[PDB]
Amino acid sequence: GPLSVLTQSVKNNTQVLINCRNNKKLLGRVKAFDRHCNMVLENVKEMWKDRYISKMFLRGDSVIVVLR
Amino acid sequence: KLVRFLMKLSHETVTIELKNGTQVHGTITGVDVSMNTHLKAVKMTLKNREPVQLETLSIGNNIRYFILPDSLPLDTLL
Amino acid sequence: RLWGDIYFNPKTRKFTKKAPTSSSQRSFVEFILEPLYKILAQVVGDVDTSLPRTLDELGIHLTKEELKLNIRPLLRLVCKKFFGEFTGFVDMCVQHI
Amino acid sequence: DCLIEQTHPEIRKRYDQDLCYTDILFTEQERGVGIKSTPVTVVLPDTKG
Amino acid sequence: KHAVQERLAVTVCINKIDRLILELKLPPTDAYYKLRHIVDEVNGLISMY
Amino acid sequence: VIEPVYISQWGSMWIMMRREKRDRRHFKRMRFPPFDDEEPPLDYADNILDVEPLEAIQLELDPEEDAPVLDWFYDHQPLRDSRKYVNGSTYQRWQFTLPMMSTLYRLANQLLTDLVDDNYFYLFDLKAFFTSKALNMAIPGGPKFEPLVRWNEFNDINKIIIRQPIRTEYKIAFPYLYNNLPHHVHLTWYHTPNVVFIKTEDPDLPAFYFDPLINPISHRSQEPLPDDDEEFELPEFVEPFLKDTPLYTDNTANGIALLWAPRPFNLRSGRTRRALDIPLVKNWYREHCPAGQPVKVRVSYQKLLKYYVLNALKHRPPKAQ
Amino acid sequence: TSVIKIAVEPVNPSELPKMLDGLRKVNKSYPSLTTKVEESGEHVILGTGELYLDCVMHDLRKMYSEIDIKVADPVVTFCETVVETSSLKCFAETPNKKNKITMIAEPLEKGLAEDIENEVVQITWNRKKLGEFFQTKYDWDLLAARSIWAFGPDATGPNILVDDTLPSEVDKALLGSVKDSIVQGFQWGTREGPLCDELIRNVKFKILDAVVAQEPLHRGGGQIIPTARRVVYSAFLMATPRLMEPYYFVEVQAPADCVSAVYTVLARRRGHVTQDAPIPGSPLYTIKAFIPAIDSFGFETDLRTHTQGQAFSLSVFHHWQIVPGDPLDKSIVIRPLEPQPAPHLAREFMIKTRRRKGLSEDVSISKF
Amino acid sequence: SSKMLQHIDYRMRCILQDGRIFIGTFKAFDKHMNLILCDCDEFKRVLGLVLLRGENLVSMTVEG
RNA sequence: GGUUUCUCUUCAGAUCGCAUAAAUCUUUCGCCUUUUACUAAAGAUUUCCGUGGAGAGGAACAAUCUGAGAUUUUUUGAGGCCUUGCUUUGGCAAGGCU
Repeated sequence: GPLSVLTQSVKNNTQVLINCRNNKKLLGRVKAFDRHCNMVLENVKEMWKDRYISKMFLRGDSVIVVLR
Repeated sequence: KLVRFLMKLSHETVTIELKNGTQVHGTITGVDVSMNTHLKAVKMTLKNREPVQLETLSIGNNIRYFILPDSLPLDTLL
Repeated sequence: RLWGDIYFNPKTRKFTKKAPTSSSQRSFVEFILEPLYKILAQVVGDVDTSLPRTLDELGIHLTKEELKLNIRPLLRLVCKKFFGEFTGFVDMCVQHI
Repeated sequence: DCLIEQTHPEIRKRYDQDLCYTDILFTEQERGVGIKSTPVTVVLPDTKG
Repeated sequence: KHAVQERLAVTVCINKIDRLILELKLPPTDAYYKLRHIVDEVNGLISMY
Repeated sequence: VIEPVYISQWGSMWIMMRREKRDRRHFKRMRFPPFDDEEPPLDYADNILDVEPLEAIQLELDPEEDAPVLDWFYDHQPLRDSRKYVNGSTYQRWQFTLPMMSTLYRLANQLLTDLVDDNYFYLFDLKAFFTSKALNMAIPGGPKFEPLVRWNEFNDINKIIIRQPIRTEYKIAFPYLYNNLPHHVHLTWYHTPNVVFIKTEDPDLPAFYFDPLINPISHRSQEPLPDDDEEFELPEFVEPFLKDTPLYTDNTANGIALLWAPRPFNLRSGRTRRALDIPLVKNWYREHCPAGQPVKVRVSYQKLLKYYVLNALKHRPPKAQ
Repeated sequence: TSVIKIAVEPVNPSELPKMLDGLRKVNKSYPSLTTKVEESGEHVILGTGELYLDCVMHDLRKMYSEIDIKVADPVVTFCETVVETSSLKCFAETPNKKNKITMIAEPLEKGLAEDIENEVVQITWNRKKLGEFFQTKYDWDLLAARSIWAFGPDATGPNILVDDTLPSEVDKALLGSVKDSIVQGFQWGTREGPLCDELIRNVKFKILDAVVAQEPLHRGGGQIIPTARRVVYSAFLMATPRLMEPYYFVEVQAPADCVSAVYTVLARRRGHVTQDAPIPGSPLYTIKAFIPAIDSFGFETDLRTHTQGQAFSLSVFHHWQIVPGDPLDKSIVIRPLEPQPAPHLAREFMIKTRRRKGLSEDVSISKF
Repeated sequence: SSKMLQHIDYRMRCILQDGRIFIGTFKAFDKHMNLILCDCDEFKRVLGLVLLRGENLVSMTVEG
């Protein structure tokens, strides 16, 4: 709820790092969330070396943890 | 919200990575309300092998990550 | 199933090509035209008696100053709130042009 | 005019008289008839968004 | 006739349906009959052209 | 005053004046001056303060048909004490309801026009009269003005084909086409779509009903229908949106008639105007004069139109001050 | 088709080029607008209707030019046609007096001009396909069906060139060598027009003889075309020509009580009601009628005036008919301002158009 | 529930959740992505008509 | 997070007014001995009868009122395990397992 809105505000104001369940940590500006925990992030570098991507949409089933 | 952006970006060529390590890059033709999508001219890279050209590839929710194109403004769908 | 002499049976809840009873309207009349008639009749005739009940049945909420408008801009506002943005014309030009 | 008012938020039709966005010539305003065809480039959503 | 002869896709919208309701006060079955008559006339004109 | 209440009150006045002149055997004018030049002015307290006044004109209303205006129709300030109708005792803004608006529209029937659109005023409106003044040419129904401004081979008689003469009306309707030197000319409004509105007489008929004045449709090659009962039965608790709502009420035809009412009667709310600023008879001379009238009243119609056009032409927006 | 013709003049002649610049400006701003300069020096604007030309003239007077401008009365542009065949087998010859062209002109059938103008048949078709198209529905001979050379004043124009030469088929290679120059002579002759400098329509030009000089070269290198123009004009003049007047199709939407009043307006303007019908689902009526285009000036204004603005009409170009008079009757006297009756109409239109642009006298044997 | 219309009659190559790859002509599919395909040739074996569940099909590609 | 009413200040570019008067000046007319008072058109300005928005102060009434606010296919367990190179010691890349 409001904690997800605060996390989206932190990801708009800074870079949020999310570690998925597929052993990949992606750091970048997360733009949108979802009710099924799907995350849409802009300019995200995912390390699993860090590879850069412009826009990445990930389903919430493969997500594990996230932080600012 | 994210499904709305995925349906809105269903014209340009995008790259979708499955949970099995298969990555397919091609032009999205139709994306449903679920994660099932259809792609054309897909230069699908095999799992630690060479890529192949597929005319029409249909993917349940087996896709883990999808690389959306750069056509995404701050208020295109927000 | 809407347009073109298809009738609706609420007992079987099914759309048939044959009218089930006499004086039974078609699906386009009963499902599309008659609620439009009832919406415009409730606006232009019953703006103060049964209009907020009718707007509550449609899930449309209006402010106090919006109900003080004259009949043509209020009806325009009610139809804009009900039908929303213009999407059928856009879908026509997508799947037919 | 309806498509413009759907797209443009601060452009609103007046209550008494009809707005006419594409009729930009004053001859079309005084005559009340379309004279010259006008193009409009707009971005519109469908039912699927 | 000109749109058929220019080889373009043709779609039809029926504007001013409120004139069937507020202005003419038709019953809704007769409004359906008028709309179907309009559609049949346009289809007959296209099939003739 | 509220403008529809004022117009309805004067329409009721018009009805009782016509009835009184029809029914009285000998109407007698009061003499002028009522008092002599040496008769002193009467004291109010000695003569007028302690006598009961006589009756007013006051058209009696039907308690059934004219119910929602029956209580307050003949007050000085009609609904000033009420709060849900007027804004207060400064009596500035008014909000009314549609049944009593239809009652006022019925009561003001004698002083109102029968037209539903401006297509009656084709070459008989303000822009046409401005063009007519600027060209120094006039329709015989319209007014006349002073001139504003005061060899050609196009006027050669051996090069001009005449089948129909170029009249005044074509020089007004298309003024840049048929006039050399057009100056200070206003383009008239073109055709407006015809308001095909059917007036119902009896309230026993339904509000949505095929009138005999409308021509029948008489509808007389396959449709892309789906398969009959193959699939797609409707789920439970789905319905048309307003199934419990009736199609039409008793106020529906009155509201539909109020949609195409004249200018003060197609409103739910408005601002009160001064009693000087309401011309009750402007629509009478803004239309054409009826046939069979004598010369004197047609000249009166022309002069009223001339004064109206001269008021509209010289009008400027007011300054700040 | 833009058929309404309006002459335009500046008030001060010293401001003559300025409005000319504005004329170029209105030619930039209207697609179907045609501006011509005649031999008389006047400038001619062609339009489709009264409202269209009113908008053009308002834009000329207020936007692209500040010059006060005189406007003439509106007229139409006519065409030229024939009724009966060439009674005399007329002919002409080259300035190098070896080639001799003999050709006669006769009118076409009913559907042929509208079949050519709607591009049902083209010159890019197969010769056998074109011959089958003529033979199945026009019952032409196959010799005549293979005889068709060229069309009209332009591509898909409503005139047909047919070559039927039996003694000149022995040098038909040389006939095909001069065929192209015969074609441009035919195009120029049907584009210009000898009667009142208007277009020629619904004529079949049938060649009878072609005495071509053997290997002409020096004489067959440009002298063929004005010879062919004189042949076309002389064959046209010997076949009782007529003026060919445009007609408008008018649809009127009216209330039921005003309909007969609409008839009255057509009674003053040489019109006739094609079809009166009630509109289904509406309390109005549709009156479809045909009017002459000359009598159509201010028809809408008179219709709205006589019906208190209730009846409204729209009008568009439909087709052409023949003027009831004869254009070449010298015995017809023309009153200078009286509206002429029906047998004097073509003579009046002829005389006034020729006084408008060209020479007053017309000679039937002016070429040969 | 929408991909069955475009591949109603054409043969397709299917990839199951066990890593198996098959080729066969699909006939009909259910609303829960349970697709029935005839002549499903295993890649080397032949199985004929077989129905696959929605969670079984990891990916699909159009063969015919 | 009240209404009504009174007064003052400021801004009006909306048909500020779904109504419409008068005056001054400069010219053209008409009447015409001359001057007011006049005729009726244009242009440039003003006055008057009214109006809208915002702010401030006062008085009388309700004293609140009006708001915003889990397993059964595709969003949760098919989860663990040995070997090869790196070990970047949290594991990655490859095989049969269950």
